[PDB]
Amino acid sequence: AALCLTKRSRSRKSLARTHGFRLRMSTTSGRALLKRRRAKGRKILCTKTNPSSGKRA
Amino acid sequence: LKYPRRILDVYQILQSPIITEAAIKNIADENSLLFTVDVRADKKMIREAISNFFGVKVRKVNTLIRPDGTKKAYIMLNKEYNASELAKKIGI
Amino acid sequence: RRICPFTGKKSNKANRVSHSNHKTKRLQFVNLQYKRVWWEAGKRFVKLRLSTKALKTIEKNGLDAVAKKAGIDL
Amino acid sequence: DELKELRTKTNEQLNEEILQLKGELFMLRLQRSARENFKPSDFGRMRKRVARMLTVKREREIEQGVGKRLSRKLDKAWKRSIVVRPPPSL
Amino acid sequence: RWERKDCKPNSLPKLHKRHVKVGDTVKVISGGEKGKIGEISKIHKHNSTVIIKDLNFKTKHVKSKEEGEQGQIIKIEAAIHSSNVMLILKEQEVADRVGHKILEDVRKVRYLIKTGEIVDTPDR
RNA sequence: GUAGAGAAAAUGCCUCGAGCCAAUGUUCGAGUACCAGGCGCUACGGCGCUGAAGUAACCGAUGCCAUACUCCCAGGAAAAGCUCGAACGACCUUCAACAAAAGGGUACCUGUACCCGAAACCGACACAGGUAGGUAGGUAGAGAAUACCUAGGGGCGCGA
RNA sequence: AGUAACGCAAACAUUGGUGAGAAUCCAAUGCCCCGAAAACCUAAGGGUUCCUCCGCAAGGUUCGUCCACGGAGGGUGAGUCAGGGCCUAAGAUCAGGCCGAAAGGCGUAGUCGAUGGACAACAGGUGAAUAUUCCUGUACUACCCCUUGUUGGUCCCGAGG
RNA sequence: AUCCCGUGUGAAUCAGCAAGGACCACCUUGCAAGGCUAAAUACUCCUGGGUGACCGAUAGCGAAGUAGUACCGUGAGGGA
RNA sequence: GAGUUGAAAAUAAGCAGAGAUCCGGAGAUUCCCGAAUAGGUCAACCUUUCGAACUUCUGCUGAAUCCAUGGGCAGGCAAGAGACAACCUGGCGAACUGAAACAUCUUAGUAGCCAGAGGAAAAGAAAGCAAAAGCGAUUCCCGUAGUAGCGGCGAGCGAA
Repeated sequence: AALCLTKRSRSRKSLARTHGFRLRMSTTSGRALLKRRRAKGRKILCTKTNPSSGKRA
Repeated sequence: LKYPRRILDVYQILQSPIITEAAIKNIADENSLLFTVDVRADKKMIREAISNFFGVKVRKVNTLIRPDGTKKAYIMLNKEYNASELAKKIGI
Repeated sequence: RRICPFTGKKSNKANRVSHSNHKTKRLQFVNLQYKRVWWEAGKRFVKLRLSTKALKTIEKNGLDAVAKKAGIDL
Repeated sequence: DELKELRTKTNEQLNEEILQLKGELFMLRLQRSARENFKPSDFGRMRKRVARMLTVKREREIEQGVGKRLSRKLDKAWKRSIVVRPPPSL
Repeated sequence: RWERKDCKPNSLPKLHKRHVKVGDTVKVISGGEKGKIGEISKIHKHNSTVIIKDLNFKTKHVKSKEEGEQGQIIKIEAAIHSSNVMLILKEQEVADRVGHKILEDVRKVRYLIKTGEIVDTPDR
């Protein structure tokens, strides 16, 4: 049994659907979230992955 | 009608050669030589921008994305054409 | 929606006063109702959804008047 | 020192002159690897000349009358079909 | 050092504007080496700093080569501010304030206010 | 085959009809490489040339025939590819497809490094924790335990 | 308070190196430990840590020439391996449709969604970092090109599987 | 009382109808169930001009340099 | 009106009085995601016959009764779809609180959320107010008035 550690090596793709920008926008509430994350002025306003290669060194 | 996998302008397809000692070894080794292509390139649009800019028929285009974003294209020229003597007019 | 095509008869916002004078909220809404009135100009029925007041009105005033005053048919 | 010639060129000569410009620019980029360094003097000019050609063509397109959307579509029907040619220099 | 970078209206640094021009024959007005003629050679137009030749004496030191060889000292002539230079002509050897005229042609030129000489002179 | 029209679905007759099923097997692939061992160089790695034998008996699988088979009740996913043809549907050897030379040429994007029973992943630490799956050798053993060892890897990062 | 500690009771020892500096780096020789692993791959995750050459300020519970730390260059090549270009399950989104202060809820054909089904590559070399990707040899699949023929198509469709 | 709404009945129009704080008379005002219309008016992420018994480096914007940054959380979000 | 190729210094060649750098009015280009719009999608990607759905316009014209229709099909054009600091209108609309507890009431129709639109919006030209005297569409400030009044006639609310 793993110690009360909440996050495990779950797939990035699986995570993206739950909090993906595409997913975030469809809900009426989700579009609202973007409103705020832009009015504050954040830059990385999601956690996503990309179907090519989710990294640039 | 036939279109290219994408509209990259063709000329913009190749950017610069690679002057590393390893690429020199490949020129002198396989009838290959290395290019550095922008990311939206193919084996069609690179395979058809050397057979129509150097006048040399090409055999393979093994291209690879590179860990920082740009792309890098080993091209194997068909044996009848020889690598180094072609690169000499290019300056390598 | 629960809105009569032929009159903007909405539900009513009304609190139901109790006997101790305790006011709940109790949204109160029209008896608009499924029927199928016989549109003469096509010799044919149409299925509508009608606040009874508007039903009385079509009869008193005919149908097509109600129609253009709301612009509904077809 | 200004180019009062592009406005004299018709469409065709203008066009092939564009392609030839981009070619000779390909070669200039190519020279950087083997460091023949006249480029800074006359690299940007090449680059900064194709723009003139494009600008002239659009104005011409404009008097004649085409929407930006239409022009964009026209450009794509031309970008799509073009074959790389060796530069005139050999 | 951020407190002193060139100031930028939307991608550019403001250029100020100074009366002095390259090739000008100036007298140092006040600062330090007061009263010494000179020929400006190089105008930094964003700070209004102007190096006139052979006046300002800065004794620097330069590590020359990659093995510590040489490194013999150079003596550079550094800036002086623009509000400290007036104009002189050898004929009216005297400081003055600049001015302007529109001569008989279209063009418009300097004109030393206390004398009759013309600062602009020929085009070259 | 024929009977209710192609195609199975159902009917009956019948077929030099008795063999069909599948891992192993043979040959080529490999008259080849590969190789223990030889003789020189060497800033002691490296390379150079040569290079013999390359076979049988045992035991054995937690691979393979294999959704063989038997037995059970609790009765075990779908849709494309793929094979047969009716309103032999728009279209028709000009745009078509098949035996076919298994003849000649061409062959699209994305990942690939490195860790991965982890000092770099998740526990805030270069954390005596945790993390799906794969390979599975010798002696003793019933055994993937245990004990001592090959292959490989390490001696745990304060010492006296 | 220079006090507890220095992260398990696998175990280090030597000679000789490099260097201004060695218990701590390198190479030997020996001892020892795991070996259903303290081995070799691989999904996920990380995301530049990999390699080479300099560096030692801070980091390493000591030291340091050494590092997974700093600096500069370099590196990961597929018709066949994995995914997409094929299919669909759970689920999701659902035109139209219905319902509802608004947002939106239920819902059909469709469209996505693989952890599943269709589908074609192995051995040996090379090399500082890649190799079922590069090289050698032998294979396989799909689409054209050539020949003879039949002229009859491909879809929607109804069936096997 | 006037004023708009849910349910059901459901007038007259000018020798009429509504209001004048239940209602009734007389008088007085206005005449519904159709629509449009500028100004004076409230506001500040802002721009230009000016002013400050406002701050001046844990103050003033959270932010006087890659400040919604580093970092933390799966996420909303927090935040030097 | 001279020197210049953004921040910091070179670097490399350039450009400019046959107006360079630069400052204005109007233009042109404006890769990819994003209303996102060719179709899918883990955003900045893949497959693409190269290009949404809603109105609108022009043509084909289901169903039943070839009626009439609407729906469908196509070629059209190019207008709606997103964004917002606060102010505004509309819909839904709390609670802690005050009442020295608390159910009527008060915080309050405030906060918040959703939906529109504007530089302002909403309101507005009398079936009004008045009072035996007169006014004359709305909207704000002063003041009447913390008065009249309402109110478990309690806390408090409070016009014209």
